[PDB]
Amino acid sequence: QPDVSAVLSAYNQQGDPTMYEEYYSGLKHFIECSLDCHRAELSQLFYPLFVHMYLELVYNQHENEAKSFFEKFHGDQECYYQDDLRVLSSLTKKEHMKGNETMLDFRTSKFVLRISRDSYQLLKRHLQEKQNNQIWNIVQEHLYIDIFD
Ligand SMILES: [Ca+2]
Repeated sequence: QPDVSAVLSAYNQQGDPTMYEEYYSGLKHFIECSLDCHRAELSQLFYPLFVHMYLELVYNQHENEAKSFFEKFHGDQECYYQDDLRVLSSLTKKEHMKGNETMLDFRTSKFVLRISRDSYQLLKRHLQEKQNNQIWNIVQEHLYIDIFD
């Protein structure tokens, strides 16, 4: 397991923080409008992407944006993540993350994700529609994700 500082290194490369809600809303609509088979697989992305993006906003001192992002998307996460989310919501400032062992519980790389190539194809295409979609960067650099036939 990585140390705290290694975990926090994951939240360095921020995107345009004013667009995070747009990116996540875009993904949500894309996933919800997919065929059942693709939607079932891709729905796995929701929680880890939400946690990473929120912490990215907080870590880069976009406190307003983080609060707003959390308020908009925490509600539709799986019911069994809502206890983890209450704890996540107490982390509102960069100060709260630094030197904090609880960050181990939210490390993006602990969420194992497996999807079909078909689903990946389609996801990749959606995420390349908008220029420098930050979710595409998180998928490339931080998600523990494998694709299969
Ligand atoms: Ca839980």
